[PDB]
Amino acid sequence: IKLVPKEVAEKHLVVPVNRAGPSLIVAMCDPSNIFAVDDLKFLTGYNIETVVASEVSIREAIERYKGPSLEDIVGDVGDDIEVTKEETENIDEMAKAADDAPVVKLVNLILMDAISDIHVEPYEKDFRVRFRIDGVMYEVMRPPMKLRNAITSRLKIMASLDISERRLPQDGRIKIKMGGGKEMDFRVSVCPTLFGEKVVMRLLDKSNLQLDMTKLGFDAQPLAWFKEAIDRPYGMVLVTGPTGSGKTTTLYSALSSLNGLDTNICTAEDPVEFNFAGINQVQMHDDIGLNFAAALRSFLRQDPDIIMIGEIRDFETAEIGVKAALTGHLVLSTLHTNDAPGTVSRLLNMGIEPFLVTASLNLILAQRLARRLCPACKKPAECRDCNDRGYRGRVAIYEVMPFWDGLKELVINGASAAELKQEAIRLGMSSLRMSGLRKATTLEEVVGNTAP
Amino acid sequence: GFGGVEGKDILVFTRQFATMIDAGLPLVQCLDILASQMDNPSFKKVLFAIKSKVEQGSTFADALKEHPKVFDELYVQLCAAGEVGGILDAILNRLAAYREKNEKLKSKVKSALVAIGVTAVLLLKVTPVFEKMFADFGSELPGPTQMIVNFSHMAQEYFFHVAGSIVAVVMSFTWSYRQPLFMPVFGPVLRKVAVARFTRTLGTMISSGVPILDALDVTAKTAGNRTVEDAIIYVRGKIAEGKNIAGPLAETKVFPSMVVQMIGVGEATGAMDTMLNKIADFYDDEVDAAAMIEPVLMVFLGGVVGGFLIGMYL
Amino acid sequence: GFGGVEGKDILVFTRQFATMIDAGLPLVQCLDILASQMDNPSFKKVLFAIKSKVEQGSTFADALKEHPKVFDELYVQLCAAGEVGGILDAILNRLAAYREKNEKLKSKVKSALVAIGVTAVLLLKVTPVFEKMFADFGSELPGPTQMIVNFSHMAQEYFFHVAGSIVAVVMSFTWSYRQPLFMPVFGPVLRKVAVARFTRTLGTMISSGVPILDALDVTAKTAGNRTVEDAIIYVRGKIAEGKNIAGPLAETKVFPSMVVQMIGVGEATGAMDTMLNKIADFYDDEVDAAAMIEPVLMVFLGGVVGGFLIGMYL
Repeated sequence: IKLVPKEVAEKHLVVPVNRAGPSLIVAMCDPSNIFAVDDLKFLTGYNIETVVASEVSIREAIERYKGPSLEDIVGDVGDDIEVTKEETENIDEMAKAADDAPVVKLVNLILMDAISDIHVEPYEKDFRVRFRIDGVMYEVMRPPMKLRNAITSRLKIMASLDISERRLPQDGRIKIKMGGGKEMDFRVSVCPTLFGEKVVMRLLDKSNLQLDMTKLGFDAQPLAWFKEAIDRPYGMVLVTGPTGSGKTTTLYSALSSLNGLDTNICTAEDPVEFNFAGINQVQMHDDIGLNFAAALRSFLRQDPDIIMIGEIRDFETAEIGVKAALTGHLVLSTLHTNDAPGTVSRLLNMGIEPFLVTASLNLILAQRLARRLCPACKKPAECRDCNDRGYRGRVAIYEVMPFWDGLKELVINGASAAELKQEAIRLGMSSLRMSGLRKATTLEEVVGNTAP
Repeated sequence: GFGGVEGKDILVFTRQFATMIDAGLPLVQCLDILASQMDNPSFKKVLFAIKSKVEQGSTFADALKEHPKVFDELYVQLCAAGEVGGILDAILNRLAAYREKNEKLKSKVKSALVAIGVTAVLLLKVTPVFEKMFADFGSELPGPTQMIVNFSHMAQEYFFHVAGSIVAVVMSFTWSYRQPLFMPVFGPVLRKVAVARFTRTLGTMISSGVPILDALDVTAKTAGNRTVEDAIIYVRGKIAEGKNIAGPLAETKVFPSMVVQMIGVGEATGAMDTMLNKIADFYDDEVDAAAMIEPVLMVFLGGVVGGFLIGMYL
Repeated sequence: GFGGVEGKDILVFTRQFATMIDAGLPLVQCLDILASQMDNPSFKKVLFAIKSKVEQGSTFADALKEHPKVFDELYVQLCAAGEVGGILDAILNRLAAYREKNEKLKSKVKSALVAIGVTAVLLLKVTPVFEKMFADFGSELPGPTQMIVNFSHMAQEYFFHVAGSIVAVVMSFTWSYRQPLFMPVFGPVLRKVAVARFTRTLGTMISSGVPILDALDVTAKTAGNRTVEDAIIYVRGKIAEGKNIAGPLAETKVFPSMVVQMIGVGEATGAMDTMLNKIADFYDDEVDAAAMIEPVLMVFLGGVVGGFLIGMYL
């Protein structure tokens, strides 16, 4: 950084903060003051790029002044994520006492560099976002090639993967310590992305959505009761949907909403995403050199009443899953696809038959993202798998609920009460009916009240 | 009464723990792996006992306290300081570097107060004592004086011999201190040590059950030599793109034809863990053999002694 | 002017010919195989030329005559004596043993005036110098005499110390020369050398196209160590009965977990040739590197020094 005299910075409450693309970045509290601006233009002889900042933040920066950072970097005990953030921070403060012998609490940047949609398309391109109300808007954040590359490795690494010219694209997930998730697509160099490295982040934000999301108009209360039922008698279900229609959220919602306190449940994920407020539960995560099948295969082995597979992507595990369905477990999982040939095709291509999946799969929800300019809508577009047919086209499917987008409504399409009968008896069937019509936003509390 | 363990054997085990812990494995699983990869029983046996305390919920520092004859108070306190501050990973890296410097320094006095301190006093004055004792065999030697001179003049004339003794000392001190334009051509590249450490770390994380790519992402953050770190980032980038591990290695001179050919077998065999364990043991033993740090001692040892004796005679 | 080939490289190739010829392969097919399994070009290139003369009908002795700078007159005459008497197989076995003894003897003078010579003078007298140094620190030590005795008596009484010095020398010479009741427990079992030879022989006959069982029947007749011969007869008997090769091996301690795991991959892949060739070259390099050869030095090093010092003390 450089200004004219320190006194002039303090008097006018402005501070240069960089030089990029032949221009001097000047943080300025009073950008309407043409006298001060023209004084800086004449005294520096440099073309300015003005950035507005809060007066006291500018003053603080003037008195405080990427170097203190150049040294705190060589402190391995800082980047280490194995260390709780509460302590790590302390080291950074005490280590910073080196320069001036105080503790600075809350260095914004020193922390900012150690500890719903973000589109980062290329080099020297302003980031775009999707705001909860404003939708697609441009942003005041741009990175040139070096900064892009650095972000790109940062995000890649925090998501647990190693992007490089050898492996230029990366479709991972960041686990925010607040248990929260986000989908990250990412590209290094320009081999796939001529416009330079780039990243996209579709934020989750989690702590897991509940059935309180008939607020969000996604699934009607009636259908959620039908699923509540369904999940109690162990009807197996897969949530299908194109990318980011809500598959994982919806799944987690359905398991979370049920009282699972009296049943042993039992989950296998490539990484954590599933939060459940339930006690009898075994959470299982893929580790180095394990296939999804290793964990499912050895897990079905114990006695799970309910099995949750994050998402079927090696179908050698898929096979174990539908096997679990045919012994009579309650299995549930997610699948990337947009309709019925999408899934069935997708499911059949590592060697499960539709007699085994469709015959033992009970329900298949299809999730969507509907957009009407700036509303962001996630809806269950639609599916009851009746079974197989001897001499056929196979997959016998009875569509219970469709979603009409023109009126944003869920219609019943030829489903009858005689369909969902599938009960071992009269008393069981009666219980289903009561839950049908007879059957507080937080997950802990909601689980707490489905429990009852 | 119980003894510790060898400098070599503390080394191997502190390195391999620092490596696993900095990989984000659970501490108990780190402990299990190094025990299960150990060749001596006494190490595998202890490390099962240290792990047994860690699974009861004790800190690593408090679990190592069951072996105070092996991990001294300074070692535990370093661990416990790391555990109290949230820096167990970086204090284990420090301890691994410490143990490596300790073993290397041990081999390298002894080769050709502990043993190093007692042997280093003892070598530094052996000769200069010989010398003073030949020059104390009576009077009227080569270069002396008669005893009746005034003391100050007698002592100043001998200054020759006082000097030849100090030079003898400086030399044996130098041998004990040392001994324990194309700009890119001038950078220190990967050595034998750095390949041995790499191979041990990878042999270690594979034998434990981590995949190749998870082990490489950890290793690429814990490699000390910058050029090797750049090499390993390129190997990991190549493998993550779908290139075969032996083919990413074959691009880099530091991996011999035998290393690559052996790794290339391990890929087709699902036995990379162990291919790496045998490679690493081979390298660790080649490292500790690598012998000129002891011959050059002796060159300056007797060469200086003889220079003194010649000096006054003349 | 042309040079021969390395002692290592003559070794490998004479062993692998003796092995193939004693297997009853045709001499030209033996020649083809070792050429085709060679890693250096100069070897593969010659052996194609030696084979080219053998296919014109010349004896092996007369075909090797095209490389008199590599196979000396004594080598050819041994071959030709074998060819004239109908004993080519047993003279090649003799020549392979000869070449192995020659390479081992070469490594082992040279290893460590070079560095080995300077370090070996320097170690052989270090102690006996220390000794003469402490015994020259004046008069009236432990065991001495006063200087006024007659010289011959003084020297004869010290004979104790002159003797403790010579013994010190003989010891460090022995360590440098060597080094470069349960009755069955006492028999020499398979070593590293014997496993390396076995693996090379089998890698060799498999790469040539012989089946596993034909290679094992030849090998079981050409194995030098009796306990290994008994092991290999049991492995061949097991395989011929329909047991899987890795399972006959896994019964015998001499094959590590990996040798077995690697062989077990080779069975399912139809690549046992490639597996055995890489196992063999790994072993051959482990052999020529080769840790107890250095610890036992030091045992006798300081142990003798200390025995001298104690000797006169008393």
